[PDB]
Amino acid sequence: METITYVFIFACIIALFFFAIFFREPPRITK
Amino acid sequence: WAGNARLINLSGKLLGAHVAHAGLIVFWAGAMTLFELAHFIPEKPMYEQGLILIPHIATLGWGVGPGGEVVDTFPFFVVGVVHLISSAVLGFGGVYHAIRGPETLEEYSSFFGYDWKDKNKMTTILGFHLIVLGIGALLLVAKAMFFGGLYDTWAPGGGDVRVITNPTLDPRVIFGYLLKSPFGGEGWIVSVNNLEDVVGGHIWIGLICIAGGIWHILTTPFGWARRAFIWSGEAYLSYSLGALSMMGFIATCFVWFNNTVYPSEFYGPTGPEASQAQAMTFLIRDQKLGANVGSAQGPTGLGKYLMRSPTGEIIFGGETMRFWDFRGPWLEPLRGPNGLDLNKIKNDIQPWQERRAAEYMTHAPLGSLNSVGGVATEINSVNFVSPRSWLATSHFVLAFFFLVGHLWHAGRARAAAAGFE
Amino acid sequence: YPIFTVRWVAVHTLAVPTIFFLGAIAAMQFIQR
Amino acid sequence: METLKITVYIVVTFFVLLFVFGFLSGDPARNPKRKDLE
Amino acid sequence: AELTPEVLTVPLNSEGKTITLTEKQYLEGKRLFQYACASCHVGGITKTNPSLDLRTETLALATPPRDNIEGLVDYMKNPTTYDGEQEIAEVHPSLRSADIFPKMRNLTEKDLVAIAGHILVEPKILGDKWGGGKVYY
Amino acid sequence: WFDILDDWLKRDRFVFVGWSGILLFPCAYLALGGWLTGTTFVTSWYTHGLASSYLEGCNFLTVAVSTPANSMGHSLLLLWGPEAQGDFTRWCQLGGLWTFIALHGAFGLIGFMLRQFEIARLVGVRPYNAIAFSAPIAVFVSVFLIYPLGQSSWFFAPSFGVAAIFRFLLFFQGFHNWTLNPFHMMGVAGVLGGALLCAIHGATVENTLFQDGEGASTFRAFNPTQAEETYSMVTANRFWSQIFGIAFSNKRWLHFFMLFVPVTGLWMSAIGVVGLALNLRSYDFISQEIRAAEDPEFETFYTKNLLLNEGIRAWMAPQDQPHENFVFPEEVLPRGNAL
Amino acid sequence: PFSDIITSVRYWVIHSITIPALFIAGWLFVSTGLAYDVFGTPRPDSYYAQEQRSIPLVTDRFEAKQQVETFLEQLK
Amino acid sequence: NLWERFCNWVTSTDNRLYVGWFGVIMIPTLLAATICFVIAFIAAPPVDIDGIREPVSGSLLYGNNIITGAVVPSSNAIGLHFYPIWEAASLDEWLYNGGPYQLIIFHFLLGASCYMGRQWELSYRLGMRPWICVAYSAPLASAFAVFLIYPIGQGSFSDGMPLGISGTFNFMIVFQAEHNILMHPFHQLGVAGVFGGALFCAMHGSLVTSSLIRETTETESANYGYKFGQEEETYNIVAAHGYFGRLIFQYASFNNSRSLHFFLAAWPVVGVWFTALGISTMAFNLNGFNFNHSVIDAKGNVINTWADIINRANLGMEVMHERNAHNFPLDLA
Ligand code: CLA
Ligand code: CLA
Ligand code: CLA
Ligand code: CLA
Ligand code: CLA
Ligand code: CLA
Ligand SMILES: C=Cc1c(C)c2cc3nc(c4c5[nH]c(cc6nc(cc1[nH]2)C(C)=C6CC)c(C)c5C(=O)[C@@H]4C(=O)OC)[C@@H](CCC(=O)OC/C=C(\C)CCC[C@H](C)CCC[C@H](C)CCCC(C)C)[C@@H]3C
Ligand SMILES: CC1=C(/C=C/C(C)=C/C=C/C(C)=C/C=C/C=C(C)/C=C/C=C(C)/C=C/C2=C(C)CCCC2(C)C)C(C)(C)CCC1
Ligand SMILES: CC1=C(/C=C/C(C)=C/C=C/C(C)=C/C=C/C=C(C)/C=C/C=C(C)/C=C/C2=C(C)CCCC2(C)C)C(C)(C)CCC1
Ligand code: OEC
Ligand SMILES: [Fe+3]
Repeated sequence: METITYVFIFACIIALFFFAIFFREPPRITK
Repeated sequence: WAGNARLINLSGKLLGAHVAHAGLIVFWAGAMTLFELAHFIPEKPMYEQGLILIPHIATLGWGVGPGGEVVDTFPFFVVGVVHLISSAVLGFGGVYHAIRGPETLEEYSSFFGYDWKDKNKMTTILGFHLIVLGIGALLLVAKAMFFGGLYDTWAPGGGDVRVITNPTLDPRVIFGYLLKSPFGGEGWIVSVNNLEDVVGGHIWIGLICIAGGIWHILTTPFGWARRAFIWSGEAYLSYSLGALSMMGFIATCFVWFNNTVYPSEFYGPTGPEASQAQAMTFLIRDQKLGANVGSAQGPTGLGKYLMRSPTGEIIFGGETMRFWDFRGPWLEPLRGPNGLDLNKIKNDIQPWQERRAAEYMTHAPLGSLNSVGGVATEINSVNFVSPRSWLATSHFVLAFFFLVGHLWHAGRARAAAAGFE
Repeated sequence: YPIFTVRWVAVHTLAVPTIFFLGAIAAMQFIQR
Repeated sequence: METLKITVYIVVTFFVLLFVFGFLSGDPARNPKRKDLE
Repeated sequence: AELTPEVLTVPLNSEGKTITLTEKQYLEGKRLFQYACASCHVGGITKTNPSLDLRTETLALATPPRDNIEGLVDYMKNPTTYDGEQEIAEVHPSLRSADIFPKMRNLTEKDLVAIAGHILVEPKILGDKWGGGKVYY
Repeated sequence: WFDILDDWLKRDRFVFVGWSGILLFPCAYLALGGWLTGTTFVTSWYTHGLASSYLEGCNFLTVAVSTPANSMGHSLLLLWGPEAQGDFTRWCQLGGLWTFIALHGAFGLIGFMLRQFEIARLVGVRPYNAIAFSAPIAVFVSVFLIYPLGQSSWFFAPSFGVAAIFRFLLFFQGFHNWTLNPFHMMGVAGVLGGALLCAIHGATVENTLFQDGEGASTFRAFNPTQAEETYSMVTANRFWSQIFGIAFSNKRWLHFFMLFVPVTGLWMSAIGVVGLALNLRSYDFISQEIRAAEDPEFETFYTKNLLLNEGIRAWMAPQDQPHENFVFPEEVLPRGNAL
Repeated sequence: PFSDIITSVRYWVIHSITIPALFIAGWLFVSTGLAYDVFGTPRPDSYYAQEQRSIPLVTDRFEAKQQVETFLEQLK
Repeated sequence: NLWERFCNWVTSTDNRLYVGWFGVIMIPTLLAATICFVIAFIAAPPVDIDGIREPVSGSLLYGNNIITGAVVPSSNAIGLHFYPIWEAASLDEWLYNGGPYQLIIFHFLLGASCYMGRQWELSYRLGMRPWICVAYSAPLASAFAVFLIYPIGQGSFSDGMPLGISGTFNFMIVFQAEHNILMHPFHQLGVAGVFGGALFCAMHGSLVTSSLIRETTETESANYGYKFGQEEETYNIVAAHGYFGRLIFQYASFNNSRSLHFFLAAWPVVGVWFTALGISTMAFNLNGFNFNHSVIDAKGNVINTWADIINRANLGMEVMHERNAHNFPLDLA
C-alpha cells in the first residue's frame, strides 16, 4: 500500500500530461 | 569577428590560410619532437616522463631493440628538424598566398584549379587528395615489409623491430573487422591483434583510395547523391567536420585499449593491464607464501584469485573480472584451452613476468592535474599520468566540440539553401 | 574635467590595494622552506 | 528465444530503411518553406 | 623548529658509530627515492607487499640487520629476503640487476648513501605517518 | 540642508551613491578587503590547525579565512572585545575576521537590497528585483548565522574559502545526509531549472529572430521604435508545441515564471538549513532501518549510502574537530576489505 | 570609460612612477617581515617547537590572549 | 506511388506533433525505454551490481519508496559486454544480471539523440535558424557522458549511474571519493554555469518584469496578457537598461536584446559543455587537483591545508565504497 500510493500519484501525473497537451486552451491570434 | 568567414568565397586567400595552419601542424611536429629529445632521458620509461611523438616514432620501429628504450638516439632528431623546417617552407607559402593576391581569374590556372558549386571540379579536387592518402598509407606498408621493420610486441621474447611477410591480404578478414560487434573487448577497428593484419589492412585502403581518387576525378555525382546533399561551401565543412569527430572518438577509445599498434611498452599499461596486472602480481606473492590458488575463497565465495567468465573460463577474480578480455604478451603464456592453466601457473611462471606486473600495476593510468600518481588520495611525492589518459582525455574533448561543430555549420547550410544567411 | 568621488575614489580604493598585494604576493613566490 | 532475436532485427532494420530511404528520397529530398529547388 | 644536526645524526653501523648528514644530501635522498622508488614505495610502504614496510623498527628485525646505512647500501646492491635466505636480485632493484632495472644503471655509491639517509631521517620527522600512512590512513 | 544632501548624494553620476549608499560601500568594501587581506596574509592554525593563507603558501583554492575556535561560542570578538583586548594581531590570530566579514558583509547585503529599492522609485520601475534578491539573503543568513547559532558555536559555520566550502559540503553529507532532505531537493530543482530556462529562452529567441532584419545578416541592431522586437512567439509556440508538447505563449508569464523557479527554490533550501541548525534532519527511514536489522540479505541504495557516511564521519572528525581531541585506534575505524 | 586618461601621457607619467612604487612597497612588506609580526602568521621556523608534536589549541574564552603568549614563550 | 504519400505525412504538421525522419526512430525507441523502465521500477527483482552474489533490489514491490531507488546497473560480470535478452536464457536470469539497465539505456540515448535531431529538422520545415539543436546538446552530451563514456572508460556499465533517485546520490559520492571532482575546473565551471543560470534566469525575468508597460489594460483587479500582434511588446527596455546601469555601471547593463538573450543561452550551455566533459575526462582517469601536502621544511612537519580535511572525508568513503568486493590492496578502476 505504501506502493499503490506512489503509483496512484503517478498515473495522475501522466493523465495530467495527456489532458494538458491534448486538451489545452487555444493560443489564438484572433486578437 | 567572423573574419575567417569573409574569406569564404575568395579561395585565393583560403589557400593562404589553409596552408598557413598547415604550417603550424608541422611546426608543432618539430617543436615537440625536439622538446622531447631535449627533456628525454635514456632508459627511463618513455611514458614516466611525459612524451607522445617519440613513442610514435619508436612504434614504427624506427629506432629500437627488443623492447629496449632506444639503442640509437638520432632517429628522433631527424624528425624534429625536418618538420620544424617544413614549417617555414609553408609559412612562406601560406603568408604569400594570403597576402600577395586572390584567385580564380587566371585562365590556365582555372583549368588546373577550379571553384565551388561545381560538382565535377570539387569531385576532381577531392579525388586528388585521395590519391595522396592512397600513397602515404601504402608507404607505411613499405616501412614494415621491405624497410626497417615495425615494432611487433608479440612473439617472441622481446618483439623488437621485425619485418613482415605476406600480410593478411585475405579479402574476408579485413572487412570482418568492420562487421564485428563494437562491444565488450571487441571494437571493430580495435580488435586488431596480429600486426600483419595491420599492414595488409593498409594495402587495401590505398588501392581503395586511389581507385576512388581517380573515380570522382572522371565522374560527377549521380542524381540521388545530388538530391541528398547540398553544395554550399559551408556544407562541405559540415561533412568533413563530423567525420573527424567520430574519429576523435574512434582513436580515443582506440587509445585506451591497445592493439599492438600502440605497444604498451612506450605508451604504458592499459587501464585493464594495471588491474589484471595486480591480480597476477599477488597470486605469486602468496604462492611464495605457499597459498593454494585453486581453493581460495574470498569473502564473497568467489575465490580471491580465480573465477569464471559467463562463457565459462578462468579469470582473475576481484573487480578485475571485468577485464578478462585483456590480452598481452606477459599474461598470455599462462593462457590455454579453457582459460588460465592452473598447472602452468604454479609450476611454469618465469620471474620477468612478476616484474612487468609490478611495474604496470605500479604505474596505474590513474592521475590528476597535479600529475599526482595513483589514487585520488595519494601524497604528491609521485609524478605520473599515463600518456593514454592524456591522449584519451584531450582528444575526447576535441571529438566532442567538433561534433558541436557538425551541428553548427551543417545547420547553417540549411540557412544558405533558403534559410537565414 | 576634475577629480571626483565617484570616478576618483572608487578606482583607487579598489585598484591601489591590489598592487600592494600583487606586490606582496610576488614576493611570496620566492620564499624558502 | 532465437525466434525473438530475429524478430527484433527485422523491426530495427525495417525502421532503418525508413530513415535512410527517407532522406535519400528523390520525392521529398530537401524541401523547405522559403524555397523549393527541384 | 628547524632541521637540526641531531636530526641528521643517524646510525652508520651495527656497533655504535654515527655520521651526521648535511642539507645538500638529505634533499638528494628524496629526489632519488622519488626517482626509482616512490612508485613502488610511496610514503614508505610497500605497494606490492603491504605486510612489509620501510619503517625504522621493522628494518632492525631484518636479516642481516638494517636499521643503519651500511645495511641499506648492501641491500640496494644485492637484495635479501627479510630472513636472508633468498637472492631476490631478479625481483628487486639492485646495482647487480641494472640490466633489468634501467633506472638503476646511472646510480652511484654517493647516491645510495643519500637515499639511505632519506629513509632514516624521514621517520624522525613524519613519525607514525611514514609508517602505515596515518595522515594518509 | 537635508534635501540638498538627498540630491547631492542621490545625484546621478557614474556610480550611484544613494541613501543606502552609506551602508553598502563601507561594508561591502571591508567585507571584501577582510577576505582578501586574511586570504593573502593570515594563518588560522591557532584556531583551526590548518593553513589559512598565501603567506604559508596555499594555492588560491586552499587559502581562506577560517572560523573562530569552538571554545569561544558566539562571542562577537570585536577588536575591543574583552577577549582580544584591543591587540589587533591576536584579534586576527583568533579569527576575529570571520565575524568581521559576516557582520559588515551582512549589512552590505542589506544595503544592496536597499539600493535596489531606491533606484526603483527614482526611475519609477517595479521593486521586483529587490524581492528576487531576498532568496540569496535568506540563503546567507540561513547558512552563516542561523546554523552556527543553533550549534556549538561559530566554528561550524562555512569557512570563507574555496576548498573550505567543499569541505562544508562533505561535512553535511556525512552527519546530515543533506542530500536526502527534501528541501535541498527542491532547491536543487530551481537551480537546475533556472539554467534550463536560461537555455531554452535564450536559444529560442536568438533562433526565432526575424528574417532579413539585417541584409548583412549578423545581428547587432535595435532601436526604441523597434516596438515589435526581433522575434516570433507564434512560431516558437508551434515549435515547442510540436516538439515538447506544451508552450504557454504570453511573454509576461514566461519571464515571471523565470523568477519563480530560481528564487522559490533557494527559499526552501534555506528553510532546510534552519532545520539542520537544530540537528533536526531527514537522515533516516525508520521503515527500512527496521527491516535492515532484522534481515541481512536485504539492501538498497538507501543503505549503501548510510555506510559511506559513517566512513566520512569516523575518518574525518578527529582532524576536522581538534577541540574534542578524538583518538581513534586503527582497528576501530570502519573499513571495507582490502582497502 | 571610452579610454579617458587611458590615452594621455600624464596618466602613464604619474603612475609609471606610482604603481611600480606600490609593487615594490608591497614586496618589501614581505621581505622585511612586517606581515608576520603585524598579522601574527607564524613562519616555518615557528610552527612546531622542535619535537612538540602537539597543535596549539585554544580553550578559555577569556584567556585567549594569555594563552597565545604561553605558546610563543615555549617556541623560544 | 504510396511511398510518396507517407513522406508528406511525416514531414508537416499533424495537429499534435511533428514526427520527422528523426522521430521515426525516436518514437518507437523512447517508448520501449519508458515502458520497460516504468515496469522495472515497479517490479524488477534484485540485481547484483558488482558480480558478487549480493543482489540489490531497488524496486517498488521489493520494499522501496520513491527516493529509495530504482533500475539497477548491469552486473560487473557482463559489465562491459553486450547483454541483450536473446543472448541470455530465462528472464529470471536476465532480470538478475541487470538486463533492464542496458536495454533502457541504449534505447534512451539513441532516441535521446534523435530528440535532438528532431529539434533541428523542425527548424528546416519552418525556415528558422538552427540553435536549439545546439543548446540541448549540452545535457544530452552529459547524459551520454554519465551513462556511456564512463562505463566505457571504466570497464563496465555497472556503476554507470543508477536510475533511481537515491543511487544518483551514491554515484555522486562514490565518484568524488574516487576521482575527487570538487577540485576540478570542469565541474567548477559547471557550478558556474548552473549558479550562473540561476542568477541570470532570475535577473532577466526579474528586470523584464519590473520594466513592463505600466499602462496597458492592467489595473489592480485584473492582469491580462500580450500576443505577438502587440507591437511595443511588454516592457520599456530603456527603463531596465537604465535600472541595471544605475545599480552598478553603464557598461554592466546590456544595450540591446540580442546580447541579453544570447548571454542567457551562452552561460549555461558552455558551462555544462565543460562539466559533461569533466566527467568524460575523469572517465579515463584525469582526476581533479589534489594538494595533499604543504610543509615546514624546518623539520618537514606536515601542515594540513583546508584541502587535506577534504581528503580526510574523501578517504573515509574510499575505504567503504563497494564494501567486500575488493580482494587486492589498491583499486585500479
Ligand atoms: C574544421 C574546423 C573549423 C573551421 C575551419 C571553422 C570555421 C569557422 N567557424 Mg566554426 N566551429 C568548429 C570548427 C571549425 N569552424 C567547431 C568544432 C565548433 C564547435 C565548438 C565551432 C563553432 C563555431 C561557432 C559557435 C561559430 C563558428 C564560426 C566560424 C566562422 C568563424 C570566423 C570567426 O569569427 O572566428 C573567430 C574565432 C575565435 C575568436 C576562436 C575562439 C577559440 C577558443 C576560445 C580558444 C581556446 C584556446 C585556449 C585559450 C587554450 C588553452 C591552452 C591549452 C594548452 C590548455 C568560420 C567559418 C562563427 C560563425 O558565425 O560561423 C559562420 C560562430 O559563431 N564556429
Ligand atoms: C587559424 C588561423 C587564422 C588564419 C589562418 C586567418 C586568416 C586570415 N584572416 Mg582571420 N582571424 C582568426 C584566425 C585566423 N585568421 C581569429 C581567431 C580571429 C578572431 C580574433 C580572426 C579575425 C579576422 C578578422 C577580423 C579579419 C581576418 C582576416 C583574415 C585574412 C587576412 C589576410 C591578410 O592579408 O591580412 C594582412 C596580413 C598581415 C598583417 C601579416 C601577418 C604576418 C604573419 C604573422 C607573418 C608570420 C611570418 C612568416 C611566416 C615568415 C616567413 C618567412 C620565410 C622565409 C619562411 C586571412 C585569410 C581579415 C579579412 O577581412 O579577411 C577576409 C579580417 O578583417 N581575421
Ligand atoms: C596547398 C598547396 C599549394 C598550392 C595548391 C599552390 C598553388 C599555386 N601556387 Mg603556390 N606555394 C605554396 C603552396 C601551394 N601553392 C608554398 C608552400 C609556397 C612557398 C614555398 C608557394 C609559393 C608560390 C610562389 C612563389 C608562386 C606560387 C604560385 C602558384 C600558382 C601556380 C600556377 C602556375 O601555373 O604558375 C606558373 C607561373 C606563371 C604563369 C608566372 C607568370 C608571371 C607573371 C604574369 C609576371 C608578371 C610580370 C610582368 C612582367 C609585369 C609588368 C608590369 C609593368 C608595370 C612593368 C598556383 C595557384 C605562383 C603564382 O601565383 O604566380 C602566377 C608563384 O609565383 N606559389
Ligand atoms: C575522401 C573521401 C570520399 C568522399 C568524401 C566521397 C564522396 C562521395 N562519393 Mg566516393 N569513394 C571514395 C571516397 C570518397 N568519396 C573511395 C575511396 C572510393 C573507392 C571505393 C569511392 C567510390 C565511390 C563510388 C563508386 C561512388 C562514390 C560516390 C560519392 C558521392 C556519394 C554521395 C553519398 O555520399 O551518398 C550517401 C552515402 C552512403 C550511403 C555511404 C555511407 C558510408 C559510411 C559513412 C562510410 C563507410 C566506410 C567504410 C566502412 C570504412 C573503411 C574501413 C577500413 C578499415 C577498411 C560522394 C560525393 C557516388 C558518386 O559520386 O556517383 C557518381 C558513387 O557512385 N564514391
Ligand atoms: C577505435 C575504435 C572504436 C570506435 C571508433 C568506437 C566507437 C564507438 N563506440 Mg566502441 N569500443 C571499442 C572501440 C571503438 N569504439 C572497443 C575496443 C571496445 C571494447 C570494450 C568498445 C566498447 C564500446 C561500448 C561498451 C560502447 C561503445 C560505443 C561506441 C559509440 C559511441 C557514440 C554514440 O553514442 O553513437 C551513437 C550512434 C551513431 C552516431 C551511429 C553512427 C552510424 C551511422 C552514421 C548512423 C546510423 C543511423 C541510425 C539512426 C542508427 C542505427 C544503429 C544500430 C546499432 C541500430 C561509438 C560509435 C557505445 C554505443 O552506443 O555502442 C554502439 C557503447 O555503449 N563501444
Ligand atoms: C556568500 C558568499 C559566497 C561567495 C562569494 C561564493 C563564491 C564562489 N563560489 Mg561558493 N558557496 C557558498 C557561498 C559563496 N560562494 C555557499 C554558502 C555554498 C554552499 C556550502 C557554496 C558552494 C559552492 C560550490 C559547491 C561551488 C562554489 C563555487 C564558487 C565560485 C563560483 C564561480 C561562479 O561561477 O559563480 C556563479 C556566478 C557567476 C557566473 C557570476 C558572478 C558575477 C561576476 C563576478 C560578474 C562579472 C561581470 C563583469 C564585472 C562585468 C561585465 C559587463 C558586461 C556588460 C560585458 C565562487 C568563487 C564553485 C567553484 O568553482 O569553486 C571554486 C563551486 O563548485 N561554491
Ligand atoms: C556562486 C554564487 C553566487 C554569487 C557569487 C552571486 C553573486 C552576486 N549576485 C548579485 C546580484 C544578484 N543575484 C541574484 C540572484 C541569485 N544569485 C545567485 C548566486 C550567486 N550570486 C542565485 C542562485 C540567485 C538566484 C536567487 C539577484 C536577483 C541579484 C541582484 O540583483 C544582484 C545584481 O546586481 O546582479 C549582478 C551580485 C551582488 C553584489 C552585492 O550585493 O554585493 C554586496 C555585498 C558584498 C560585496 C559582500 C557581503 C559579504 C559576504 C558575506 C562576503 C562575500 C565574500 C566572499 C566570501 C569573498 C570572496 C570569495 C571568493 C571565493 C569569490 C553578486 C555579483
Ligand atoms: C595569426 C594570423 C595569421 C597567421 C599566421 C601564420 C599561419 C603564421 C605561420 C608561421 C609559420 C608556419 C612559421 C614557421 C616558422 C618557422 C621558424 C621561425 C623556424 C625556425 C627554425 C630554426 C631557427 C631552426 C631550428 C634548429 C634546427 C633545424 C637544428 C638544431 C638547432 C636549431 C634549434 C637552431 C594570418 C597571416 C593568416 C592573418 C593574421 C593573423
Ligand atoms: C583589513 C582591514 C582594513 C583594510 C583592508 C582592506 C579594505 C583591504 C583590501 C584589500 C584588497 C582589495 C586586496 C586585493 C588583492 C588582490 C589581488 C592580489 C588580486 C589579483 C587578481 C588577479 C591575479 C586576477 C586575474 C584574473 C585573470 C588572469 C583571468 C581570469 C579572471 C581574473 C580576473 C580572476 C581596514 C583598515 C579598513 C580596517 C579593518 C581591517
Ligand atoms: Mn564501482 O568502483 Ca571504480 O572504484 Mn574501485 O573500482 Mn570498483 O571500486 Mn569503486
Ligand atoms: Fe526575455
